[PDB]
Amino acid sequence: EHLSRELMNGATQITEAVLQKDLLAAAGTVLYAGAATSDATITGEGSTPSVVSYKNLMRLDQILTENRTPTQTTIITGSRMIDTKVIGATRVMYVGSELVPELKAMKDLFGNKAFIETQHYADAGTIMNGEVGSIDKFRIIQVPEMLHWAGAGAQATGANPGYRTSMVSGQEHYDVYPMLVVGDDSFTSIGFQTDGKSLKFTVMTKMPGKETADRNDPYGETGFSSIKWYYGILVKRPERLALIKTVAPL
Amino acid sequence: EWNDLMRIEGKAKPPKVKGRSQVQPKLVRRQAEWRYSALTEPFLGSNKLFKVTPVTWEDVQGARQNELVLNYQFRTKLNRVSFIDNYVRSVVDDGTGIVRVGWNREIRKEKQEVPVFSLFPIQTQEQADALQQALQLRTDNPRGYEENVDEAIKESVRFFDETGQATYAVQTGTTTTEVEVPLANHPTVEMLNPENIIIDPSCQGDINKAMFAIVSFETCKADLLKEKDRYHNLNKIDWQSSAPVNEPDHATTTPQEFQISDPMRKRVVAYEYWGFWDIEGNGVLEPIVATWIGSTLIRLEKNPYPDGKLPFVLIPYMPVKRDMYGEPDAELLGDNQAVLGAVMRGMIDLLGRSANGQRGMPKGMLDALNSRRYREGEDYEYNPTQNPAQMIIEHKFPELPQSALTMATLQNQEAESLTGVKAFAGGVTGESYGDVAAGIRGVLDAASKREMAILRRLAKGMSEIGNKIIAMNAVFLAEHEVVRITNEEFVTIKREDLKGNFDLEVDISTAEVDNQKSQDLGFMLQTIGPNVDQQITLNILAEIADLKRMPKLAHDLRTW
Amino acid sequence: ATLQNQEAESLTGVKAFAGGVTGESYGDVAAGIRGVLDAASKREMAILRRLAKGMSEIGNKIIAMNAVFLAEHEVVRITNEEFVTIKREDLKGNFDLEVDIS
Amino acid sequence: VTPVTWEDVQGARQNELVLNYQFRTKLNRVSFIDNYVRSVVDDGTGIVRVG
Amino acid sequence: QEFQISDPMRKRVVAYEYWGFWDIEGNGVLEPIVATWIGSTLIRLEKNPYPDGKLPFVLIPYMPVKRDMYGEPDAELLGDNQAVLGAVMRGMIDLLGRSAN
Amino acid sequence: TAEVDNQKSQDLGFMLQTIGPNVDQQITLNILAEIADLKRMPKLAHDLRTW
Amino acid sequence: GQRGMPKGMLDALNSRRYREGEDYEYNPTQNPAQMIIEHKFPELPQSALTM
Amino acid sequence: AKGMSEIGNKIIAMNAVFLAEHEVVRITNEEFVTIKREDLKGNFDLEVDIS
Amino acid sequence: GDINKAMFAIVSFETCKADLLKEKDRYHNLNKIDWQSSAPVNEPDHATTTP
Amino acid sequence: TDSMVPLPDPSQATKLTSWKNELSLQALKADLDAAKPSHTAMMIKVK
Repeated sequence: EHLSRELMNGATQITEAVLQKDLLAAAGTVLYAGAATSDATITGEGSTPSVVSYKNLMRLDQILTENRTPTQTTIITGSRMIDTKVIGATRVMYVGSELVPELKAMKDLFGNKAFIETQHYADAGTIMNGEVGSIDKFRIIQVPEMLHWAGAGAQATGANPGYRTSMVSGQEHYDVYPMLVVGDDSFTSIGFQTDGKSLKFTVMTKMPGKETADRNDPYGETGFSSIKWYYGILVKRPERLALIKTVAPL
Repeated sequence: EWNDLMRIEGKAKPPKVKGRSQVQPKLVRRQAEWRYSALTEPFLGSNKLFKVTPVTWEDVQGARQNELVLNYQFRTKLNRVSFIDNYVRSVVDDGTGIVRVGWNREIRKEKQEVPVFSLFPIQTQEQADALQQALQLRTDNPRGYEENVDEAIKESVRFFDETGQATYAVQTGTTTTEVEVPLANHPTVEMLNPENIIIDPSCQGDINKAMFAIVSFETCKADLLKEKDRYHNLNKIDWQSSAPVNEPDHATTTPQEFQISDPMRKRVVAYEYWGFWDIEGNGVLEPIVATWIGSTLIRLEKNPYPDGKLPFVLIPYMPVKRDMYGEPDAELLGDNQAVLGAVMRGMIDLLGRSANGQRGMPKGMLDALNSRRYREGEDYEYNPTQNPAQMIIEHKFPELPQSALTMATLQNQEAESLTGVKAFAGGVTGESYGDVAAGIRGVLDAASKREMAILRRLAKGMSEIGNKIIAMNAVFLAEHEVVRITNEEFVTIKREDLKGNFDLEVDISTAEVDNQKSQDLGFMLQTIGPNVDQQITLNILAEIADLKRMPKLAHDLRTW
Repeated sequence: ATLQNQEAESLTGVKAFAGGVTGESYGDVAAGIRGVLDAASKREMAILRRLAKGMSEIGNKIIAMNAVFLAEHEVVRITNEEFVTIKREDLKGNFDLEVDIS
Repeated sequence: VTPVTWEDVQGARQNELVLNYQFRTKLNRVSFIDNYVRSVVDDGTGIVRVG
Repeated sequence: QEFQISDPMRKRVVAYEYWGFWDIEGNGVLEPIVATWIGSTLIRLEKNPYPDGKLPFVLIPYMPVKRDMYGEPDAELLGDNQAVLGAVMRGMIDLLGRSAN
Repeated sequence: TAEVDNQKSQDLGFMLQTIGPNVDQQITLNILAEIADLKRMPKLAHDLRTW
Repeated sequence: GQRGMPKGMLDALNSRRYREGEDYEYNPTQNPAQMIIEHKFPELPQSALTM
Repeated sequence: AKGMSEIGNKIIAMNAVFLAEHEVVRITNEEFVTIKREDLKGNFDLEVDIS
Repeated sequence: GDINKAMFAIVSFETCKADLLKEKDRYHNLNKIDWQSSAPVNEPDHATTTP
Repeated sequence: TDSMVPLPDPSQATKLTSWKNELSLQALKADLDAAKPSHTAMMIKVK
């Protein structure tokens, strides 16, 4: 039962990773942070580090409003509890654990703090699973298993202020980290009918005994357990998927 | 696979080619199409569905009450026709049918003013006369007592019920009180998709010997809040954000892109575990029920229903020895369907690819002007060498070979022989279902007895469902509900006797059974001397009048 | 053409000039007792029962509405008999009455 | 309409009279039945609105 | 598609109704309601008036489909036969008509 | 079997016909009682038995 | 369903016209009534059904 | 037949108003039976059908 | 050729500990049996439909 | 005149009735647009 449990856990982890990387790959709206033009131009050195700012989030909101993407949540009007703030934020964004400190340190147009924590509006609202705060029009969700391209930015030198790097063929390159906003009714996971639905784990096992006896092994002392599934995605409205590429602090 | 054979999908589908047909006639669907309507009709032949017969002589009153209440419940709280159609169609199509039987209850409190009465001893003969009239009306007609007696006399009668001494009541004032009003108190039976329910594989072919059964269903938070006490720990589950219905294993007909904006009416998949467990650790297995959503356990308790078994009833269509599941007709008929489809497609290809209406005219038979004259539609002249009676060819359909018709006929005969279902024959088996009706000296051809056997297999499942509902009604319903439904004195069934079904028997009621019972009652009336005993004759006459649907006359003969 | 016509009649169960007498034996007491019908008639009888159930539901709903909306004098005018009162608690649960096609 | 219990004869009689009068007077029964059956047969489903 | 009565009171416009269950008091109880709106304006809102307390629609299927509300007519079974029969008759008419008589 | 019950009923009826109804009261009461039991009517059978 | 056409009966243009599905003209030395073949199912022997 | 019934109902309603008492007495030769004006709108107490 | 003349008969069946504990007095030496594992996989003689 | 429509698809309470919780027009329209795709697919078969 230990072996079986570990097998099933591995299967679920693999399925999650595959779906998430497919969603990252297929993203109609991409907004490179800083002043980059592709993955190669992303850098943390020089005059302009490729790190998100308030204007980037405002522009992403404006683009999503223009594309007529429906909103997800509702605004919050605070309660009568002291030191409680009202939040107007209507979309949901998924970020990794590497980006959170940079999001914390960020400042708005007038120099004030821009990351409202969850303890302020825990009352008079509902905190989603994994929520860590809300910025501008976006509520922030932290996905522990979030992926990241490695060694995809520009070359890394001694002027490195501290952003994370990775080794590629003997030379260091900067990493790239995403923030994904999935709009409503964008993608569907396809699957067959007979035998295999979209995400069904078909498990077969043959304990040693008469059934596993054969001409090669007349007595029969072997066994196996196997697990399989089908997968495939179709994207209906790719304009609704949003992505931001940026480097992350160490 | 069997459903795909029925509906022509998946492997049953003909391959697609650009220049050729893909016509596949439906054989399994046809064979099932007569069987459905043959089987459904006996359950819809009369207004009452359940017939309850007393086993011993004390049981007449209990049988009458249970028949009345059960018939009222099935007639009012359910759409009988839809349930019967789904039950029969599923049994025929999948080879087995699982029925889930449960109870529904929802209670809402209200505040209403209840007058406060002060007792006073009975004075003179008039008070006793009014009180005795009230008691007599309660005995003869409970509805009259409820509707016309008035409150003060009701309070006096209740106090007379509690204590022997009689009193007279006068009202003083009105005080607000809280009262529980049951909006819904009725059993619910709902068929189950096989993909939902999982049964113990080590039951060795018997549902009774199974240890556990797990069923997955869709529910909304209002359903869980209808009975607050039963369910705990509802705050952890999210009800605000997640709005796809996408749980893979659960199979449902709901459209995929549909969720309600309202948090309370949102639907989430939940699981249930009905089985036996060793609660005290001393080796005594007891029934329990558990429920969990996602990864949160919300409900844990013993089996509530008095019967003490899992609330599932399993019916096979064509049994396989020593196994739970059954088999439909499609397993035998797949290959005959395939060959018949191939023959028909070949026939249509032969007709379709040929050239029809084309005219071929030889070179040199007509010169230019005569050719134009012929084409326009007027007289002409042809060169004598070539005879246009034979040479002008007007193409036609090719003639079909006898092989196609012979092979199609062979396939149809084999299908009819194996299954026993013909096109326009049979179907009168439902009339001879009842024992006294026509099962006595009933002569039916060979094909009718297979249909009769399947009918008996369905009737057994109906008997089990009725028995479960009777057991639940014995406990869950109150006294005033039963009195209101039946308008007779309530009879109490002791709680010990619920486990083993004593003193009552349940079976399906048809039109001809009642007619033959009336005939036998008239026969017994003739055989006995009518002057032997008045009471016996009155009871016989009341019984006959009841079957002929005349409650007033029957009651008049009873209380004569 | 003959083959196509036969297959259509076999699947559907409707022949050109056959059937139609099913509704004459619908009633339980009328002909349900010892009523022998060919295999084609029972499918039509089943469809007729499905329609009759809908008519019964409509009749029950209209009775429910009549119990409240109509006044006493209208009912006494129509029927010319004493009026019979139905309590409001008894409206939600259908007791004491059963509806069917005649 | 038929009585379920013995005291219900009067209620059943009134209900039968009133319901039959309403259907014969306030409606065109023939057209309604024709539409009912034709819709059920053609579409496979018939939805009736009561008001 | 071209019809509009001149009288303002007698013009006919499309309106929507919503017969359903809602939690009116927020206490967790579902109670029946009715709502009517035209265009973008809500003109009527109240509880269910009828005594039965259910949606006032009666649904009847012709040939039931197991575990589904809707039904199916006979056209599903007969479309292909109709097509082939039409093809055969057209073939016979072409055969006769195209010839010279 | 179903028909066995009918034939036993007919045989009991024939024996009741051959024997005089007034010959003995207890005999005819018992004959009627076991005729009633085969017809699945228990209250009547008990009623004639203890009459 | 296969169709086999003799060589030399129809030239290029007449053959294309015949394939498309309209009128044509053939060489009188070859007879399209018999020469153009459309294969069918072979006829079953009676021995199989008898056995 | 339904259309003929509607025609009969309309003509009965019109006769109840326009005809005088003496004409009805002459045609029928029986005591006149009066119908009140309020009850004309709802066709109670009568039924019309083809004979 | 007669089952009655048989000297012995041996049958093999599946059972669980709770069934044996239903009647504690009848059975002895339950402790020795290894309830953990001891599956029907061990016996290739018993024929069953269990997975 | 009288400004524009005073509520965002009558979100919040129009205040027709005295109920503590009121439906608002947006929720009803949202359920309608949610249900419509399946009904549109179904009507093609009837057509």
